[PDB]
Amino acid sequence: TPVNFNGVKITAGPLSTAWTPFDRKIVQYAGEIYNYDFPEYGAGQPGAFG
Amino acid sequence: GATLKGKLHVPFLLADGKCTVPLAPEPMITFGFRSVSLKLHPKNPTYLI
Repeated sequence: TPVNFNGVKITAGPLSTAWTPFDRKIVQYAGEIYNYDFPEYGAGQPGAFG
Repeated sequence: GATLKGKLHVPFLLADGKCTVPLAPEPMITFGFRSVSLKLHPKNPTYLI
């Protein structure tokens, strides 16, 4: 995706590092994010998240 | 002088009976070779013996 102003084209190429703080699966609560390996749907166990 | 004039009984003594006591939510048990791993979720401070 480019951008064009007043003749000049600017293109932000891919980042040199694809790191992301969020793991594969996360939890949102009270406006805050959590790296939590929650059980998939239907596999939740008693006494824990899900 | 001598003042002991009689005896009089004390009521509401300890007596035997049945009292309702709670049951903690059953353990979740998993098995392994010569091993038993039980997960416990107390509702109140509960003894494991």
